[PDB]
Amino acid sequence: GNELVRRAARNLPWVVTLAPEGLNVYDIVRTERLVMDLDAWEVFQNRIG
Amino acid sequence: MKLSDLRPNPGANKRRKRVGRGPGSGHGKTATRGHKGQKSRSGGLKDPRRFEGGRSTTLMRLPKRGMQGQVPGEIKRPRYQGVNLKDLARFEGEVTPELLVRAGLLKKGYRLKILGEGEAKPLKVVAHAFSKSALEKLKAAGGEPVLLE
Amino acid sequence: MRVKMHVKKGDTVLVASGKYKGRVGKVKEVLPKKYAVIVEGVNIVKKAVRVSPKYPQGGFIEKEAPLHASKVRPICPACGKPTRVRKKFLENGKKIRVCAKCGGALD
Amino acid sequence: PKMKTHKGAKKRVKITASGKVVAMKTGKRHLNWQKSGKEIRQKGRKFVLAKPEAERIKLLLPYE
RNA sequence: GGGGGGAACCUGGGGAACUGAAACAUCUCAGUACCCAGAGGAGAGGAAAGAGAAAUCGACUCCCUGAGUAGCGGCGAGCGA
RNA sequence: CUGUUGGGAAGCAGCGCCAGAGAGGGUGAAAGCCCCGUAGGCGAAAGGUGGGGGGAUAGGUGAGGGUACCCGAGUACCCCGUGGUUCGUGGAGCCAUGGGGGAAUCUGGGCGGACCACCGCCUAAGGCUAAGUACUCCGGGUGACCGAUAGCGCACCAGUACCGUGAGGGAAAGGUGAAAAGAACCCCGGGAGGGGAGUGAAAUAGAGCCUGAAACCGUGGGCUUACAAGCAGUCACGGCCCCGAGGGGUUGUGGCGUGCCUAUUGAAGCAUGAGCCGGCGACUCACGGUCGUGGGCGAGCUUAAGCCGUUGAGGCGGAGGCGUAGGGAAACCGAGUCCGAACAGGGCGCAGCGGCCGCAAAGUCCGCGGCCGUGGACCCGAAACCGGGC
RNA sequence: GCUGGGGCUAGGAGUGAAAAGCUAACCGAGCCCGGAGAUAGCUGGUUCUCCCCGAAAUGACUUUAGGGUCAGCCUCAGGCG
RNA sequence: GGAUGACCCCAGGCGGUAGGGGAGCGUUCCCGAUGCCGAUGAAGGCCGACCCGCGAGGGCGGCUGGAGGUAAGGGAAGUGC
RNA sequence: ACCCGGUGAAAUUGAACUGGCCGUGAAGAUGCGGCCUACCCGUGGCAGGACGAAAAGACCCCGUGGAGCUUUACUGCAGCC
Ligand SMILES: [Mg+2]
Ligand SMILES: [Mg+2]
Ligand SMILES: [Mg+2]
Ligand SMILES: [Mg+2]
Ligand SMILES: [Mg+2]
Ligand SMILES: [Mg+2]
Ligand SMILES: [Mg+2]
Ligand SMILES: [Mg+2]
Ligand SMILES: [Mg+2]
Ligand SMILES: [Mg+2]
Ligand SMILES: [Mg+2]
Ligand SMILES: [Mg+2]
Ligand SMILES: [Mg+2]
Ligand SMILES: [Mg+2]
Ligand SMILES: [Mg+2]
Ligand SMILES: [Mg+2]
Ligand SMILES: [Mg+2]
Ligand SMILES: [Mg+2]
Ligand SMILES: [Mg+2]
Ligand SMILES: [Mg+2]
Ligand SMILES: [Mg+2]
Ligand SMILES: [Mg+2]
Ligand SMILES: [Mg+2]
Ligand SMILES: [Mg+2]
Ligand SMILES: [Mg+2]
Ligand SMILES: [Mg+2]
Ligand SMILES: [Mg+2]
Ligand SMILES: [Mg+2]
Ligand SMILES: [Mg+2]
Ligand SMILES: [Mg+2]
Ligand SMILES: [Mg+2]
Ligand SMILES: [Mg+2]
Ligand SMILES: [Mg+2]
Ligand SMILES: [Mg+2]
Ligand SMILES: [Mg+2]
Ligand SMILES: [Mg+2]
Ligand SMILES: [Mg+2]
Ligand SMILES: [Mg+2]
Ligand SMILES: [Mg+2]
Ligand SMILES: [Mg+2]
Ligand SMILES: [Mg+2]
Ligand SMILES: [Mg+2]
Ligand SMILES: [Mg+2]
Ligand SMILES: [Mg+2]
Ligand SMILES: [Mg+2]
Ligand SMILES: [Mg+2]
Ligand SMILES: [Mg+2]
Ligand SMILES: [Mg+2]
Ligand SMILES: [Mg+2]
Ligand SMILES: [Mg+2]
Ligand SMILES: [Mg+2]
Ligand SMILES: [Mg+2]
Ligand SMILES: [Mg+2]
Ligand SMILES: [Mg+2]
Ligand SMILES: [Mg+2]
Ligand SMILES: [Mg+2]
Ligand SMILES: [Mg+2]
Ligand SMILES: [Mg+2]
Ligand SMILES: [Mg+2]
Ligand SMILES: [Mg+2]
Ligand SMILES: [Mg+2]
Ligand SMILES: [Mg+2]
Ligand SMILES: [Mg+2]
Ligand SMILES: [Mg+2]
Ligand SMILES: [Mg+2]
Ligand SMILES: [Mg+2]
Ligand SMILES: [Mg+2]
Ligand SMILES: [Mg+2]
Ligand SMILES: [Mg+2]
Ligand SMILES: [Mg+2]
Ligand SMILES: [Mg+2]
Ligand SMILES: [Mg+2]
Ligand SMILES: [Mg+2]
Ligand SMILES: [Mg+2]
Ligand SMILES: [Mg+2]
Ligand SMILES: [Mg+2]
Ligand SMILES: [Mg+2]
Ligand SMILES: [Mg+2]
Ligand SMILES: [Mg+2]
Ligand SMILES: [Mg+2]
Ligand SMILES: [Mg+2]
Ligand SMILES: [Mg+2]
Ligand SMILES: [Mg+2]
Ligand SMILES: [Mg+2]
Ligand SMILES: [Mg+2]
Ligand SMILES: [Mg+2]
Ligand SMILES: [Mg+2]
Ligand SMILES: [Mg+2]
Ligand SMILES: [Mg+2]
Ligand SMILES: [Mg+2]
Ligand SMILES: [Mg+2]
Ligand SMILES: [Mg+2]
Ligand SMILES: [Mg+2]
Ligand SMILES: [Mg+2]
Ligand SMILES: [Mg+2]
Ligand SMILES: [Mg+2]
Ligand SMILES: [Mg+2]
Ligand SMILES: [Mg+2]
Ligand SMILES: [Mg+2]
Ligand SMILES: [Mg+2]
Ligand SMILES: [Mg+2]
Ligand SMILES: [Mg+2]
Ligand SMILES: [Mg+2]
Ligand SMILES: [Mg+2]
Ligand SMILES: [Mg+2]
Ligand SMILES: [Mg+2]
Ligand SMILES: [Mg+2]
Ligand SMILES: [Mg+2]
Ligand SMILES: [Mg+2]
Ligand SMILES: [Mg+2]
Ligand SMILES: [Mg+2]
Ligand SMILES: [Mg+2]
Ligand SMILES: [Mg+2]
Ligand SMILES: [Mg+2]
Ligand SMILES: [Mg+2]
Ligand SMILES: [Mg+2]
Ligand SMILES: [Mg+2]
Ligand SMILES: [Mg+2]
Ligand SMILES: [Mg+2]
Ligand SMILES: [Mg+2]
Ligand SMILES: [Mg+2]
Ligand SMILES: [Mg+2]
Ligand SMILES: [Mg+2]
Ligand SMILES: [Mg+2]
Ligand SMILES: [Mg+2]
Ligand SMILES: [Mg+2]
Ligand SMILES: [Mg+2]
Ligand SMILES: [Mg+2]
Ligand SMILES: [Mg+2]
Ligand SMILES: [Mg+2]
Ligand SMILES: [Mg+2]
Ligand SMILES: [Mg+2]
Ligand SMILES: [Mg+2]
Ligand SMILES: [Mg+2]
Ligand SMILES: [Mg+2]
Ligand SMILES: [Mg+2]
Ligand SMILES: [Mg+2]
Ligand SMILES: [Mg+2]
Ligand SMILES: [Mg+2]
Ligand SMILES: [Mg+2]
Ligand SMILES: [Mg+2]
Ligand SMILES: [Mg+2]
Ligand SMILES: [Mg+2]
Ligand SMILES: [Mg+2]
Ligand SMILES: [Mg+2]
Ligand SMILES: [Mg+2]
Ligand SMILES: [Mg+2]
Ligand SMILES: [Mg+2]
Ligand SMILES: [Mg+2]
Ligand SMILES: [Mg+2]
Ligand SMILES: [Mg+2]
Ligand SMILES: [Mg+2]
Ligand SMILES: [Mg+2]
Ligand SMILES: [Mg+2]
Ligand SMILES: [Mg+2]
Ligand SMILES: [Mg+2]
Ligand SMILES: [Mg+2]
Ligand SMILES: [Mg+2]
Ligand SMILES: [Mg+2]
Ligand SMILES: [Mg+2]
Ligand SMILES: [Mg+2]
Ligand SMILES: [Mg+2]
Ligand SMILES: [Mg+2]
Ligand SMILES: [Mg+2]
Ligand SMILES: [Mg+2]
Ligand SMILES: [Mg+2]
Ligand SMILES: [Mg+2]
Ligand SMILES: [Mg+2]
Ligand SMILES: [Mg+2]
Ligand SMILES: [Mg+2]
Ligand SMILES: [Mg+2]
Ligand SMILES: [Mg+2]
Ligand SMILES: [Mg+2]
Ligand SMILES: [Mg+2]
Ligand SMILES: [Mg+2]
Ligand SMILES: [Mg+2]
Ligand SMILES: [Mg+2]
Ligand SMILES: [Mg+2]
Ligand SMILES: [Mg+2]
Ligand SMILES: [Mg+2]
Ligand SMILES: [Mg+2]
Ligand SMILES: [Mg+2]
Ligand SMILES: [Mg+2]
Ligand SMILES: [Mg+2]
Ligand SMILES: [Mg+2]
Ligand SMILES: [Mg+2]
Ligand SMILES: [Mg+2]
Ligand SMILES: [Mg+2]
Ligand SMILES: [Mg+2]
Ligand SMILES: [Mg+2]
Ligand SMILES: [Mg+2]
Ligand SMILES: [Mg+2]
Ligand SMILES: [Mg+2]
Ligand SMILES: [Mg+2]
Ligand SMILES: [Mg+2]
Ligand SMILES: [Mg+2]
Ligand SMILES: [Mg+2]
Ligand SMILES: [Mg+2]
Ligand SMILES: [Mg+2]
Ligand SMILES: [Mg+2]
Ligand SMILES: [Mg+2]
Ligand SMILES: [Mg+2]
Ligand SMILES: [Mg+2]
Ligand SMILES: [Mg+2]
Ligand SMILES: [Mg+2]
Ligand SMILES: [Mg+2]
Ligand SMILES: [Mg+2]
Ligand SMILES: [Mg+2]
Ligand SMILES: [Mg+2]
Ligand SMILES: [Mg+2]
Ligand SMILES: [Mg+2]
Ligand SMILES: [Mg+2]
Ligand SMILES: [Mg+2]
Ligand SMILES: [Mg+2]
Ligand SMILES: [Mg+2]
Ligand SMILES: [Mg+2]
Ligand SMILES: [Mg+2]
Ligand SMILES: [Mg+2]
Ligand SMILES: [Mg+2]
Ligand SMILES: [Mg+2]
Ligand SMILES: [Mg+2]
Ligand SMILES: [Mg+2]
Ligand SMILES: [Mg+2]
Ligand SMILES: [Mg+2]
Ligand SMILES: [Mg+2]
Ligand SMILES: [Mg+2]
Ligand SMILES: [Mg+2]
Ligand SMILES: [Mg+2]
Ligand SMILES: [Mg+2]
Ligand SMILES: [Mg+2]
Ligand SMILES: [Mg+2]
Ligand SMILES: [Mg+2]
Ligand SMILES: [Mg+2]
Ligand SMILES: [Mg+2]
Ligand SMILES: [Mg+2]
Ligand SMILES: [Mg+2]
Ligand SMILES: [Mg+2]
Ligand SMILES: [Mg+2]
Ligand SMILES: [Mg+2]
Ligand SMILES: [Mg+2]
Ligand SMILES: [Mg+2]
Ligand SMILES: [Mg+2]
Ligand SMILES: [Mg+2]
Ligand SMILES: [Mg+2]
Ligand SMILES: [Mg+2]
Ligand SMILES: [Mg+2]
Ligand SMILES: [Mg+2]
Ligand SMILES: [Mg+2]
Ligand SMILES: [Mg+2]
Ligand SMILES: [Mg+2]
Ligand SMILES: [Mg+2]
Ligand SMILES: [Mg+2]
Ligand SMILES: [Mg+2]
Ligand SMILES: [Mg+2]
Ligand SMILES: [Mg+2]
Ligand SMILES: [Mg+2]
Ligand SMILES: [Mg+2]
Ligand SMILES: [Mg+2]
Ligand SMILES: [Mg+2]
Ligand SMILES: [Mg+2]
Ligand SMILES: [Mg+2]
Ligand SMILES: [Mg+2]
Ligand SMILES: [Mg+2]
Ligand SMILES: [Mg+2]
Ligand SMILES: [Mg+2]
Ligand SMILES: [Mg+2]
Ligand SMILES: [Mg+2]
Ligand SMILES: [Mg+2]
Ligand SMILES: [Mg+2]
Ligand SMILES: [Mg+2]
Ligand SMILES: [Mg+2]
Ligand SMILES: [Mg+2]
Ligand SMILES: [Mg+2]
Ligand SMILES: [Mg+2]
Ligand SMILES: [Mg+2]
Ligand SMILES: [Mg+2]
Ligand SMILES: [Mg+2]
Ligand SMILES: [Mg+2]
Ligand SMILES: [Mg+2]
Ligand SMILES: [Mg+2]
Ligand SMILES: [Mg+2]
Ligand SMILES: [Mg+2]
Ligand SMILES: [Mg+2]
Ligand SMILES: [Mg+2]
Ligand SMILES: [Mg+2]
Ligand SMILES: [Mg+2]
Ligand SMILES: [Mg+2]
Ligand SMILES: [Mg+2]
Ligand SMILES: [Mg+2]
Ligand SMILES: [Mg+2]
Ligand SMILES: [Mg+2]
Ligand SMILES: [Mg+2]
Ligand SMILES: [Mg+2]
Ligand SMILES: [Mg+2]
Ligand SMILES: [Mg+2]
Ligand SMILES: [Mg+2]
Ligand SMILES: [Mg+2]
Ligand SMILES: [Mg+2]
Ligand SMILES: [Mg+2]
Ligand SMILES: [Mg+2]
Ligand SMILES: [Mg+2]
Ligand SMILES: [Mg+2]
Ligand SMILES: [Mg+2]
Ligand SMILES: [Mg+2]
Ligand SMILES: [Mg+2]
Ligand SMILES: [Mg+2]
Ligand SMILES: [Mg+2]
Ligand SMILES: [Mg+2]
Ligand SMILES: [Mg+2]
Ligand SMILES: [Mg+2]
Ligand SMILES: [Mg+2]
Ligand SMILES: [Mg+2]
Ligand SMILES: [Mg+2]
Ligand SMILES: [Mg+2]
Ligand SMILES: [Mg+2]
Ligand SMILES: [Mg+2]
Ligand SMILES: [Mg+2]
Ligand SMILES: [Mg+2]
Ligand SMILES: [Mg+2]
Ligand SMILES: [Zn+2]
């Protein structure tokens, strides 16, 4: 959810940027690794419950 | 797991049957329609669920029966849906029409009537109606039927 | 509203690419409708001429052929280096072309 | 667009719990004076339509 | 102040037939196609002599649902709140 | 930035650098950093808009008490003839009104599906009223949209040429090259055209220009053919030619042998269609249904419109729908129910596998597939019917 | 009588010394555009490959008879054995 | 047989129109892809007596061509004359 | 008309390496069988055949196709009473 972090990484060819509210499986399966905020980890836990 | 590993299970996505695309396919030329006649035609054939070649149909030769209604239509009267005793066991304390509506057992806009299939619990049930058998069972397992309107 | 032209008649430019890469020369002319420039001494092609006034001998002449404007880069007259063009608003308010390397003006 | 319910069938026919089709017996609308009590009595009941005809009618009743 | 124009859209005044009913006339197609008048950036509608059964709601328009229900129908084909 | 191959670097190689910018397009081939851009920012003297913020103006406002003055007229209302509505004369109300008759001002009048009572709802015969809705001439953004027979009828000087008296009909036609460097001059020729020279990385890229298939035409070569009977091939063997215990091309002789498609009981058929080639050309989509199937959940399953978010992110939303109970025309009853006088008889109905944990399953949702219904519904084709014009 | 120029009458309508003649080179109902992709139980046509199975031209009814509905006969899936 | 297509063994079936079923080929487009092939030559074209495949087809090599193409695995259709 | 110079169409056309008899064949065969006959290619002519060309038979029947017309067919409407 930190937009400064998202602005800083989003132009790297090997990085896809999301806010946790946008977490979707296609972008998960698209990418080889999954890096998350604890604040986004929290949102993830809330949605799959 | 990678994007290239995503695949449906066998048989989940079947391929369509394509007609009129050559002799090898088993469906060429006539496209499985046979030869000539209605029904082989674009648009062919009257509704096979009814039509019978001009004779009086199986349906229309049977007689009418019952009140069909008349303008201005259906008469407004109270309606009943029945819920059996066995479907009350998930409940504790007191079952209501609103609570039974929430559970997915009773449909909105239906007065409640309790029926006798199943066994009675020590529940305080609030219903518009009770079958005789549903009363006796409830008034015997320590249940508290509450008729109302 | 206009064809953007990063190079002018007749500043000094490097031809950065093509057969004449590395050449330094004066912009003889700028062709906005073609997004081209002509650089003195670069892109010399042999044009055939009929006997006539101006060429009573016939034969051929030499002609500078045009260059696509993106093959060309001004040489900054301050530091003498080829550079991209920046914009800068003067004290009066006018904008001028300056050097991305040092900062000198290119006119 | 969505199928329309055939009202002729809806007024003649009932689909039972297991999906049979039931109709009133035919033949006592009139001309009854010289039919036996057995014939009047037996035609007074419903019956189960033959299977092919039953499936045709059921398709005309998509929202029962 | 009016006149005339404007791709579609809108309202009002008029308003078919092929077709479907495996013929055909009621019915259907359909108040559709089309003609005409007018309006405008929209138009119509609109502040209950309403709904309809809740001792209730609360202008009108528009979407979802109600619902292919209620009913209508040479109780046929179909039509349809 | 450099080196390198190359006509050309953006390729390949070395060493760097920017990124709130690695969307995209160009540049001589394939470029984040060369160009145009992109992210992120900035901008109107004048005209238009301004539904938002502010300010004005118009405008707006009590209680009992008595009085019974007023409360929309050829109207309500009734009858005749009709329209509208789901209502086709139906028990036919309601709303509208062409004809006739024709009130009252609240103690008045209309409605709740003939009618009457009761009980309630509402105030007719004057007008106006944003927003949410529709459309796409216009502008922009975006495509598991087209890519010159496609996509608009028109990528191009197209509603043109041309056709028609007229309404009206209505085409074909895109590409040299990186750059015109578009071939000076000489030669044959009236010219056209060609041969040289020249340009170019390439000139069967030379303008009748990218690629340049096929039918079709021609030139040259190999084999073959003038005693021979044929759906034109095939099987065999031999001869010649070609590439190097094999193969290719050719065919003299011998054996066998009734084109394709369509329609038919039956066709080589003297029955249909096709001159030949290239290109276009016919079972689809929406919504419902019905079976099957791949998964999710399971007495439950599932949302719709919208709302928020995003800018190829997804979530919210439970209204509603299907299922959980049936039988009966219905009142109604209910694991039953209906017919019946019945405790009769009958119709239609009612009842998981393994050790509380697990698997499975009613059902339901989505995906897929077969087929059905509605639509023009596999494509092409009438003779005709109707409307408005010419 | 023939003829120039200027005019009027047209689609279920004109005009016709009458042939259903003529109304812009086919008139027992003009043309154009539209409804419109009318409808056609008729005729044609329907495009890659391989593998397994494999019919029918009968019965009943049908304003039906060269068209249909059901049955018969083919095929596939699950079940029975 | 080995053990759930791991391949082998032996056995039997395998004419086919309407038609049912099954398995595949190829065309356009999307994900895969800020990737990968590509001027040491993309697509398309013209040959081939070679390789794989039952076949539809796929390879490979020579010539032309001169800037595009696009895998394993999946998705969608204006998909084969 | 024919010959030479100039210019140069057409309908049609599955492909053709396209003979006779007597048979056979979907019943009238250049194309099947058996025999007979026949070197290759044209030009001027004739019309017996190619069930020759042209035109999806007008006759005829069939279609629950169409249209014109008629009447004491049906049902309407104008008009008139
Ligand atoms: Mg990125
Ligand atoms: Mg990025
Ligand atoms: Mg990536
Ligand atoms: Mg991304
Ligand atoms: Mg992004
Ligand atoms: Mg982001
Ligand atoms: Mg994002
Ligand atoms: Mg991965
Ligand atoms: Mg599919
Ligand atoms: Mg299909
Ligand atoms: Mg299949
Ligand atoms: Mg095929
Ligand atoms: Mg084939
Ligand atoms: Mg078949
Ligand atoms: Mg077929
Ligand atoms: Mg065929
Ligand atoms: Mg057919
Ligand atoms: Mg079939
Ligand atoms: Mg099928
Ligand atoms: Mg058929
Ligand atoms: Mg079929
Ligand atoms: Mg057929
Ligand atoms: Mg047949
Ligand atoms: Mg048949
Ligand atoms: Mg056919
Ligand atoms: Mg038939
Ligand atoms: Mg037929
Ligand atoms: Mg058939
Ligand atoms: Mg059919
Ligand atoms: Mg059938
Ligand atoms: Mg139909
Ligand atoms: Mg039809
Ligand atoms: Mg009959
Ligand atoms: Mg009812
Ligand atoms: Mg600038
Ligand atoms: Mg240099
Ligand atoms: Mg120059
Ligand atoms: Mg810059
Ligand atoms: Mg200035
Ligand atoms: Mg200046
Ligand atoms: Mg200076
Ligand atoms: Mg409808
Ligand atoms: Mg009925
Ligand atoms: Mg009934
Ligand atoms: Mg009767
Ligand atoms: Mg009776
Ligand atoms: Mg009698
Ligand atoms: Mg008797
Ligand atoms: Mg008796
Ligand atoms: Mg009796
Ligand atoms: Mg009897
Ligand atoms: Mg009785
Ligand atoms: Mg069956
Ligand atoms: Mg159904
Ligand atoms: Mg059904
Ligand atoms: Mg329902
Ligand atoms: Mg006017
Ligand atoms: Mg106006
Ligand atoms: Mg309108
Ligand atoms: Mg109107
Ligand atoms: Mg209107
Ligand atoms: Mg009329
Ligand atoms: Mg009609
Ligand atoms: Mg009609
Ligand atoms: Mg229709
Ligand atoms: Mg009809
Ligand atoms: Mg019909
Ligand atoms: Mg008829
Ligand atoms: Mg009709
Ligand atoms: Mg009608
Ligand atoms: Mg219609
Ligand atoms: Mg109507
Ligand atoms: Mg319209
Ligand atoms: Mg608006
Ligand atoms: Mg408005
Ligand atoms: Mg008011
Ligand atoms: Mg309302
Ligand atoms: Mg109130
Ligand atoms: Mg009120
Ligand atoms: Mg309100
Ligand atoms: Mg409902
Ligand atoms: Mg009706
Ligand atoms: Mg109807
Ligand atoms: Mg109606
Ligand atoms: Mg209607
Ligand atoms: Mg309404
Ligand atoms: Mg070099
Ligand atoms: Mg370089
Ligand atoms: Mg490099
Ligand atoms: Mg970006
Ligand atoms: Mg883009
Ligand atoms: Mg780019
Ligand atoms: Mg690259
Ligand atoms: Mg690029
Ligand atoms: Mg690329
Ligand atoms: Mg770039
Ligand atoms: Mg880029
Ligand atoms: Mg911006
Ligand atoms: Mg900007
Ligand atoms: Mg701005
Ligand atoms: Mg304000
Ligand atoms: Mg107020
Ligand atoms: Mg006041
Ligand atoms: Mg007051
Ligand atoms: Mg008074
Ligand atoms: Mg009043
Ligand atoms: Mg008034
Ligand atoms: Mg009156
Ligand atoms: Mg009244
Ligand atoms: Mg009367
Ligand atoms: Mg009336
Ligand atoms: Mg109505
Ligand atoms: Mg009425
Ligand atoms: Mg009516
Ligand atoms: Mg009524
Ligand atoms: Mg009234
Ligand atoms: Mg009146
Ligand atoms: Mg009152
Ligand atoms: Mg009163
Ligand atoms: Mg009233
Ligand atoms: Mg009343
Ligand atoms: Mg009321
Ligand atoms: Mg009442
Ligand atoms: Mg009211
Ligand atoms: Mg009022
Ligand atoms: Mg208004
Ligand atoms: Mg509005
Ligand atoms: Mg636009
Ligand atoms: Mg645009
Ligand atoms: Mg394309
Ligand atoms: Mg073209
Ligand atoms: Mg075009
Ligand atoms: Mg082309
Ligand atoms: Mg195309
Ligand atoms: Mg255009
Ligand atoms: Mg346009
Ligand atoms: Mg065109
Ligand atoms: Mg032109
Ligand atoms: Mg003309
Ligand atoms: Mg003409
Ligand atoms: Mg003209
Ligand atoms: Mg025309
Ligand atoms: Mg064109
Ligand atoms: Mg070309
Ligand atoms: Mg070019
Ligand atoms: Mg180049
Ligand atoms: Mg000269
Ligand atoms: Mg000369
Ligand atoms: Mg000379
Ligand atoms: Mg000379
Ligand atoms: Mg001369
Ligand atoms: Mg010359
Ligand atoms: Mg020459
Ligand atoms: Mg020359
Ligand atoms: Mg050279
Ligand atoms: Mg040359
Ligand atoms: Mg070439
Ligand atoms: Mg070339
Ligand atoms: Mg090129
Ligand atoms: Mg060429
Ligand atoms: Mg050529
Ligand atoms: Mg050639
Ligand atoms: Mg050629
Ligand atoms: Mg030649
Ligand atoms: Mg030769
Ligand atoms: Mg030779
Ligand atoms: Mg001899
Ligand atoms: Mg010889
Ligand atoms: Mg011979
Ligand atoms: Mg010989
Ligand atoms: Mg052959
Ligand atoms: Mg032979
Ligand atoms: Mg031999
Ligand atoms: Mg040999
Ligand atoms: Mg040989
Ligand atoms: Mg010889
Ligand atoms: Mg032989
Ligand atoms: Mg033969
Ligand atoms: Mg064939
Ligand atoms: Mg035939
Ligand atoms: Mg025949
Ligand atoms: Mg047959
Ligand atoms: Mg013949
Ligand atoms: Mg023949
Ligand atoms: Mg014939
Ligand atoms: Mg033939
Ligand atoms: Mg025939
Ligand atoms: Mg044919
Ligand atoms: Mg032809
Ligand atoms: Mg031709
Ligand atoms: Mg040919
Ligand atoms: Mg062809
Ligand atoms: Mg289909
Ligand atoms: Mg479709
Ligand atoms: Mg689809
Ligand atoms: Mg569906
Ligand atoms: Mg469905
Ligand atoms: Mg389905
Ligand atoms: Mg399903
Ligand atoms: Mg689930
Ligand atoms: Mg489960
Ligand atoms: Mg019932
Ligand atoms: Mg009783
Ligand atoms: Mg009993
Ligand atoms: Mg019983
Ligand atoms: Mg029983
Ligand atoms: Mg399931
Ligand atoms: Mg079906
Ligand atoms: Mg349709
Ligand atoms: Mg149509
Ligand atoms: Mg059709
Ligand atoms: Mg269909
Ligand atoms: Mg008619
Ligand atoms: Mg008529
Ligand atoms: Mg007529
Ligand atoms: Mg007219
Ligand atoms: Mg006129
Ligand atoms: Mg005269
Ligand atoms: Mg005169
Ligand atoms: Mg005259
Ligand atoms: Mg005159
Ligand atoms: Mg006159
Ligand atoms: Mg006239
Ligand atoms: Mg007419
Ligand atoms: Mg007319
Ligand atoms: Mg006369
Ligand atoms: Mg004309
Ligand atoms: Mg004419
Ligand atoms: Mg004439
Ligand atoms: Mg005539
Ligand atoms: Mg007529
Ligand atoms: Mg007529
Ligand atoms: Mg006519
Ligand atoms: Mg005429
Ligand atoms: Mg005309
Ligand atoms: Mg029109
Ligand atoms: Mg129209
Ligand atoms: Mg229509
Ligand atoms: Mg048509
Ligand atoms: Mg018809
Ligand atoms: Mg027909
Ligand atoms: Mg045809
Ligand atoms: Mg065919
Ligand atoms: Mg099988
Ligand atoms: Mg078999
Ligand atoms: Mg028969
Ligand atoms: Mg049989
Ligand atoms: Mg039979
Ligand atoms: Mg018949
Ligand atoms: Mg007969
Ligand atoms: Mg008949
Ligand atoms: Mg047949
Ligand atoms: Mg027929
Ligand atoms: Mg059948
Ligand atoms: Mg059997
Ligand atoms: Mg079966
Ligand atoms: Mg089995
Ligand atoms: Mg068995
Ligand atoms: Mg074997
Ligand atoms: Mg066997
Ligand atoms: Mg075997
Ligand atoms: Mg077989
Ligand atoms: Mg099949
Ligand atoms: Mg695409
Ligand atoms: Mg990509
Ligand atoms: Mg590479
Ligand atoms: Mg290279
Ligand atoms: Mg391609
Ligand atoms: Mg190729
Ligand atoms: Mg094979
Ligand atoms: Mg190949
Ligand atoms: Mg090579
Ligand atoms: Mg190639
Ligand atoms: Mg390129
Ligand atoms: Mg691809
Ligand atoms: Mg793949
Ligand atoms: Mg197609
Ligand atoms: Mg396919
Ligand atoms: Mg094909
Ligand atoms: Mg001579
Ligand atoms: Mg001559
Ligand atoms: Mg000559
Ligand atoms: Mg000439
Ligand atoms: Mg010709
Ligand atoms: Mg041949
Ligand atoms: Mg031949
Ligand atoms: Mg011969
Ligand atoms: Mg011959
Ligand atoms: Mg001969
Ligand atoms: Mg015979
Ligand atoms: Mg013979
Ligand atoms: Mg012969
Ligand atoms: Mg032969
Ligand atoms: Mg033979
Ligand atoms: Mg023979
Ligand atoms: Mg012979
Ligand atoms: Mg012979
Ligand atoms: Mg002889
Ligand atoms: Mg001659
Ligand atoms: Mg001759
Ligand atoms: Mg001759
Ligand atoms: Mg002859
Ligand atoms: Mg003759
Ligand atoms: Mg002859
Ligand atoms: Mg013949
Ligand atoms: Mg003859
Ligand atoms: Mg013939
Ligand atoms: Mg012929
Ligand atoms: Mg003729
Ligand atoms: Mg025809
Ligand atoms: Mg015929
Ligand atoms: Mg004819
Ligand atoms: Mg006749
Ligand atoms: Mg006949
Ligand atoms: Mg006839
Ligand atoms: Mg009939
Ligand atoms: Mg018939
Ligand atoms: Mg008829
Ligand atoms: Mg008629
Ligand atoms: Zn500088």
